[PDB]
Amino acid sequence: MEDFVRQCFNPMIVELAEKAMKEYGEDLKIETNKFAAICTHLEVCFMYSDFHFINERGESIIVESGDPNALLKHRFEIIEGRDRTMAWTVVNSICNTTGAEKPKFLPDLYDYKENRFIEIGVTRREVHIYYLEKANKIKSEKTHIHIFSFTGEEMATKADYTLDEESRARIKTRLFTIRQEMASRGLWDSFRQSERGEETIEERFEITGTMRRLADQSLPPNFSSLENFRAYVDGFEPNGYIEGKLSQMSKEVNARIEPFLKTTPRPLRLPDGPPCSQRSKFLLMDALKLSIEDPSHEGEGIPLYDAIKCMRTFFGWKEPNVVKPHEKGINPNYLLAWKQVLAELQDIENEEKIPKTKNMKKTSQLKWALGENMAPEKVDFDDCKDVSDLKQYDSDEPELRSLASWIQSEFNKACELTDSSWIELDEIGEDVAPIEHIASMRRNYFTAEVSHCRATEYIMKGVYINTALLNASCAAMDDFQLIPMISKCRTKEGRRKTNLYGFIIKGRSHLRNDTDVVNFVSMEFSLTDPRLEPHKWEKYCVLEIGDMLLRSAIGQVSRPMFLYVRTNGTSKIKMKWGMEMRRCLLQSLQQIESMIEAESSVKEKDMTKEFFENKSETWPIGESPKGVEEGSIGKVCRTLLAKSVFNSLYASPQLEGFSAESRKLLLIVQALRDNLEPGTFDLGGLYEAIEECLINDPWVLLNASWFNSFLTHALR
Amino acid sequence: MERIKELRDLMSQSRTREILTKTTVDHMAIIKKYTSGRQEKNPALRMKWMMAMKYPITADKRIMEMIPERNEQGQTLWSKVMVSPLAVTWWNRNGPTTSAVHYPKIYKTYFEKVERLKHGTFGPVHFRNQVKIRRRVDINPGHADLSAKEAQDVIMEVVFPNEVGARILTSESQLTITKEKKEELQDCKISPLMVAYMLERELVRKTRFLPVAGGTSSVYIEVLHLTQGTCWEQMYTPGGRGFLILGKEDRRYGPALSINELSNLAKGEKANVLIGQGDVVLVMKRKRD
Amino acid sequence: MDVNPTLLFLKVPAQNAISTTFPYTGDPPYSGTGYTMDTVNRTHQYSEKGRWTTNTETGAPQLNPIDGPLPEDNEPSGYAQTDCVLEAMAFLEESHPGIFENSCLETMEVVQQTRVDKLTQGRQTYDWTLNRNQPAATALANTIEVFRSNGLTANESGRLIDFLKDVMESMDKEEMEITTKQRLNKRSYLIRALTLNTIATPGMQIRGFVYFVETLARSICEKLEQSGLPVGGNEKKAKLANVVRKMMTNSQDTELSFTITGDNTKWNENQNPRMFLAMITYITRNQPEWFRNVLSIAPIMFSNKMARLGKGYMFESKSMKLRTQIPAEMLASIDLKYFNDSTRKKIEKIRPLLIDGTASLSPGMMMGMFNMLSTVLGVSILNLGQKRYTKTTYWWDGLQSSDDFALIVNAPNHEGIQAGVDRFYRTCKLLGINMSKKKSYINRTGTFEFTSFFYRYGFVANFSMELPSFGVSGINESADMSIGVTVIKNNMINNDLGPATAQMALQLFIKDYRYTYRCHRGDTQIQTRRSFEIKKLWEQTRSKAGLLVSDGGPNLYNIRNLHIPEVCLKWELMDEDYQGRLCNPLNPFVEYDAVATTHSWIPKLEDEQMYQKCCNLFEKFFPSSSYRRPVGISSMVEAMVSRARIDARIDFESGRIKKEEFAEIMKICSTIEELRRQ
Amino acid sequence: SFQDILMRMSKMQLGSSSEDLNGIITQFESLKLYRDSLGEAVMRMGDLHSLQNRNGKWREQLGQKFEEIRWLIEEVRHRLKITENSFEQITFMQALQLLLEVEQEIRTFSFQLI
Repeated sequence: MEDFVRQCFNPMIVELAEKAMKEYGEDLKIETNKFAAICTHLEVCFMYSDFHFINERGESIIVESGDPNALLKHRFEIIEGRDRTMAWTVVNSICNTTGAEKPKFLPDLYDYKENRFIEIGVTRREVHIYYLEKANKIKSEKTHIHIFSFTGEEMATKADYTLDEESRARIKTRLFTIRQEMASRGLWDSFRQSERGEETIEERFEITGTMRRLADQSLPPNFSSLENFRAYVDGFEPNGYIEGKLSQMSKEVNARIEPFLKTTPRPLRLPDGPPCSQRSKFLLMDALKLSIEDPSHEGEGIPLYDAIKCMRTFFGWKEPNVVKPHEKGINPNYLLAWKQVLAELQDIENEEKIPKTKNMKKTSQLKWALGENMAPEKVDFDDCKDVSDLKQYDSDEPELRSLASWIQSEFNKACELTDSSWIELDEIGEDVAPIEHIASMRRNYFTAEVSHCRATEYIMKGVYINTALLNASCAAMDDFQLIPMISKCRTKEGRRKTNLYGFIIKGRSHLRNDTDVVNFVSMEFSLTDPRLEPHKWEKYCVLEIGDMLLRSAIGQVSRPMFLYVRTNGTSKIKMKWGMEMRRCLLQSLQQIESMIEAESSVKEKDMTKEFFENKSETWPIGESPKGVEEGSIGKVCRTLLAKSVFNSLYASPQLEGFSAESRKLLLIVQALRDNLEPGTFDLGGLYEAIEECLINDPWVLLNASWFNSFLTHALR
Repeated sequence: MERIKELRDLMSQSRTREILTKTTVDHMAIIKKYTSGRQEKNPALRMKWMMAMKYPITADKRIMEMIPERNEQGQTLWSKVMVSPLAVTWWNRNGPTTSAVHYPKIYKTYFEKVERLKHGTFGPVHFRNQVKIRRRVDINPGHADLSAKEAQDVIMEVVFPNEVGARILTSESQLTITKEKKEELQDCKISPLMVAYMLERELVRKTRFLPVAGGTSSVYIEVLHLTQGTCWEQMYTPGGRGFLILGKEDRRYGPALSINELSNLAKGEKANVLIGQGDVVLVMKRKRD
Repeated sequence: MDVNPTLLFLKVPAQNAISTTFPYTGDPPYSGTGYTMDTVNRTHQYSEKGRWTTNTETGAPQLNPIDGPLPEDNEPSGYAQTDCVLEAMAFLEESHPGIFENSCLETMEVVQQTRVDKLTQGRQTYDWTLNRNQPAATALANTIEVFRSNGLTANESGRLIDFLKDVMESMDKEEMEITTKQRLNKRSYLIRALTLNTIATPGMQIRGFVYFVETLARSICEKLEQSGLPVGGNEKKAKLANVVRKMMTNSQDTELSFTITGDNTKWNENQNPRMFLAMITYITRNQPEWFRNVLSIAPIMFSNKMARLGKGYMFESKSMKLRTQIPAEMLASIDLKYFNDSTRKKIEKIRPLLIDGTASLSPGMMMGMFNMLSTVLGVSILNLGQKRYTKTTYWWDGLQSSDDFALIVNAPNHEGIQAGVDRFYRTCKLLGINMSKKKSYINRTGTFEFTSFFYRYGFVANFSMELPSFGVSGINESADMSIGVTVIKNNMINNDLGPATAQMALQLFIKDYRYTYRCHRGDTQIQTRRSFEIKKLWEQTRSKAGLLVSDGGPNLYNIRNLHIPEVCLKWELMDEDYQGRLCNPLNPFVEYDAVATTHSWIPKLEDEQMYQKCCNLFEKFFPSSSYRRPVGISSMVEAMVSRARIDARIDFESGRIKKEEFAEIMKICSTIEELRRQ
Repeated sequence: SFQDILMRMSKMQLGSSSEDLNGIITQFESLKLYRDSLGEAVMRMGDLHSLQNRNGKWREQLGQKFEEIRWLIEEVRHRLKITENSFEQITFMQALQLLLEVEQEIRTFSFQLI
């Protein structure tokens, strides 16, 4: 508000208002609205008396501009812009000279043409309202009352104005402009500041019943009311209370730094129990592909026809048999569902019009497999109270499982190169700046070392499967739709290729929220005998569906071909999480580039040609029974991508906490390795926080073993 | 007729009549912020789904006369108005053609960046551990001769001439920038709102705090993703009328006027005009001065 | 071999490759009443030795541990001492003279000149009219409606302080009528005003006082160098460098310097709003009583806050196959046989505090709300470390925030470091700050961490920002191209996005844009519904580098030109024909910079949209309203009617409009006037 | 494929004392050489310069390699059962899968030749 009243008014009026407040005893920084009101009143008073003069004879003139002619009276007296005592003396002098009557209250100006005093009032509210009290306060003491408004209104005694149209119009225009500017700046809160006639209130905010009573119960003890607390706080000096309280405090409250030495850490304690089992949405290293070299003709197309063409390339189907039962469900339903899928795919090739989507018949097999069997109904508690078994939904601690070797082999496979491409990124503008060249070098090397990677296959597989699931759930909210698992890649010699991994049968996907589960049955081809690691396949029913003729230089071998069938469930947040799996490439590139930048900041040079193009350099990226194994930069990039993909793929709340705590442990270890004399305050508590989230997850339990190996090798 | 009918329909009720008969024009920005909220749960997926189907876009009825109902290959472009992106491509392909002579004047701010980057010189890139200083840099360098308020008045005199307001309608002298901008944008058809936004970007200065290690000329702040990074610095050199208010509306002085009918009123006579975005005021050409 | 990525740290220091220890890029795909009960129990158990009093208004038990027994063990304790807090605040004032007066003076202007609409700008807020989490604007509109239904309308002036005056005056009303007609007595209205929902949102009646308190605390923190909260980006790394430079200027290099990479997780539960009230009372000394009052309301309401237990529990049967949901509102008398033995203990130990479906929570705070004020409280301790206060050979300084804290202690020897750390910890315990001696470690200065900023020998790595989504924003195909590049450029400028990472993010964004809008380049063979038109356009254009990506043109965007709109980037290469066709103002289809072209198309409380209709009508009458906020003393209806009359008269006299139109419009104006007069 | 398992087993033997692992590695190398020789023989094919030069000899080799492979898979299965290390478990599982594939392949080739 101060900026407005200082920028909108000339320095003379600002100084006069400052003197007026000094005489009245107020602070302009605090009472901004009073300052603005005083400045407006003074400015209007000055505009009232300007260019107006008394002619030598009984006449008045409005000659403007410089008038050195003299001999003309000013026609008015300035009384507002003067001290109280000086203003009173001037008023008395002019009254005696003209024999007028001294007003009961101080006047504002004195008209010379007509020998009467005049009082100007600039109101921010209704003009007639303001005039009412202005006249009530000023009784008799005949004095003209002229009132302006911030809206262009106006009112004068007996409607007898004492100015020409052009000057009152100028005053009204100035007030209108000031009001418009205050409105534009949001400073038009002085509308209510005029709570009394010719007065500017502070801004009243009060605490009364139900807030004074609530304010007398929300303050430290030994204090009766908020006013007493305010009085105590107002009078308070640092007498040394902290020192006395620390003196009185018990010495048992301390932060003793226990040194963190090379021999203090201990390996993390992993759970012991039945081995952990696979939990991914789709098979990762056991997935088998039925591939067709799509004759170019790129453009997506209809996935169902691609799946049918992939199916038609395989001869070797046999009578399905259950080689590994699920041990928790009706096993014959699984192979019956597989047989139904085969039968429906065959029927599709005998219809008048080829569907673009297939809605499966709701058979009892698929009504049980997809959990369509009536789930517990939503009764009211007041009617089901007497059931004798009513506990809470969870009512159980998680089962403890021990790390198995299958997850490590899965990760080892996720870091390997494939024969296909799995990613084709678009072009960008040609590099023109040296930093652009450096960035392009980094990105091109990373992409070259990563495009033909298994983790990229997993990324594309998840993206495609989750996209199909989301589309089917949105457009088939009541049908048991069949959703092929399809991906597309580019062989070494071009030749785009479409791969079929299996099928998904979706359930009744009436998903209102983002956390509602849609159930489905996933049936994926594989060549892996389930009887080698049965514990891994604890959630699957594995059938033996066919025989696949693989090629060897010597001849054609005949391996068995199994189908891994399991009932799973996913919500829309999980579908979106899967669809957004291409960000794993971004995360891995961010990590590699962050390492390059960190090492470039040291040595004050671009450390990009020493990561790539330096075949001599290697990073420790594995462990063998002899010791720590090294690898090239490409293998490091692939390993980081695989780690990111698995994090996005085995996401769990036990991984987020484990990473956070193991990060602190790793930072302590690094501080030890840097000879920085690290120290902890409660290392046992940190270890407990790390281990409280090692329960059953395979990925987290493997990360814990990785950390144990790192601890073993680093502090050596 | 349409907007007045809608106003009458809105005041037919009582709650929406009280919202209109009480809230002054000043308290409109406050009322305009009472939206509902959370109308975009997943905009990317919705956009993809809408593009999957045909006729995702909406257009004016005039489409039916300009773009043929069917493509050269037989693909339908529009239908009963709903339109397909094939129609957008068709318009960009062989639609009506006009003269793009006003674009380099309305979007001059964007075409100055292109000419500064095109002729810029690139030096070597130095990798070090420099420290960034939090300076107060100018994102948009405003006109030297115009402040923020003077630039807003230039905009409201060039884009919305009939809603200027009292300050812009009683000021004695009109800036030359306004005259040249009016002359340049005389036959512009881009859009009033877009013209105003681009003029604000060109004229109004904008300042903010950035951690910049180097120049702050506001020609080095546009290229900052490019010049400086986490541990490197890229050396770069960019290329290169008077009225007086008398009071409220008076019925004795005839009907109200716009701010474009004041140019023919008279010299020294009274008339009531609609200024700003609201109240009608009685004014007169300044007889004096 | 067996691939073990962690072994990568055997060669690359931890800080350099610490980006590999953050698993996710974005919110994970996973996420209660049990947790809320646990939080309440922990809050009341960390301060169990305080006084117990029954509120005379809310009729709830309340725990007052302030000035309670001094702790005698290294366990979280909420027994903050009032004298110690006031002394710390006074010493903070002494170290920075004029800080509180200047901050209060700055805040008075914001208090006086803040509009009610500012209260709509945030996240979902508990709505007491519907007892549900609703958007901020919807909650404010509902609160205004239910306030007007009763004789409470002063918010009809566009001032947040007036809305808060209405809020305070509403608590004196002996009844509150909610029409949708429910009737809430005084106590049930109070219990809902002072209610916090569920990581916890306050009602619409606590959220303006909180805003004023946060403004004051932000003003104070701006002047405190230790406070690293208000800043963000590459100027926090400046703070991390400046603190180390100040502390590591050892003359004679005979002063050991040790950095505590501090952590204080779950330190809000020991924040008692009475301490915040004392802080505000001291901060606002010698200030107008109205300012003191308005700033002394948020702590007052937080001292009597109530916590909703949430949705509730849910049982299940196997002999009947039935699921039953049980709201927490009735979770006060239900027989305990139904509950597990852990939830059983929780309910048993929380029952004394439950009233009217909510649990009384006097001690402790919740996430958010008082972040800046707590930063000020921590900076008080960090400022008490100067040698003029710790009158000993040791001293300390550091950085504070609402999430993490980092300390640096300089002392002549190891015993001095230990003494300084003990004094810091004990002072923190005195003022109610409970350092977590479980996630905090100490090591020689030169390497540490603060709010995911890792400082190592002068190099700071920032990992506090999630990598943003790099897909289409789904407005249209002209706004998305500008928004993606603007997002990438802003991440490069602020969130330390790498050059190569930025380029590959741009590549992925272009891929997503092309696959969403089906605008694959014109020389490809991707067969799509939009392929024929784009491939025909690609064959008639002689300069194929001027075509927009939306028209199957090349991608000319790189790091150096992310700040240039595409239309202006390609303008010099566009064909004169295609320029005219694309940028044709008479086309049927119509923070980010975007030229308007044919690609800027548009795709397919009794009245929630009543406020959004009058504004649109005004925009129709006065287009400038869409650009500049309107100004005027007349009502909306008067301005609209005048616009209609002066726009119809001129059209009639100009020939554009007929005469019957004139008569009908000027009569509709008359009826609109008559409706107004009612 | 043999290269991976052979390298893993070399790591095993160098990281501990396991002579039975040495014998298994020797038999794996012998089987790899036998498969290479059998592919070479297949290269000796329909072209009748004297096709089936060593019918009897291929017969003794096939028989004794059948017994050798049966022993190899049985011992690998036993080792996988006993072993509790992760590296050893993975290496033995891969070896077992490869052994089954190769044994069935040699059976099929014997069927074809006869």
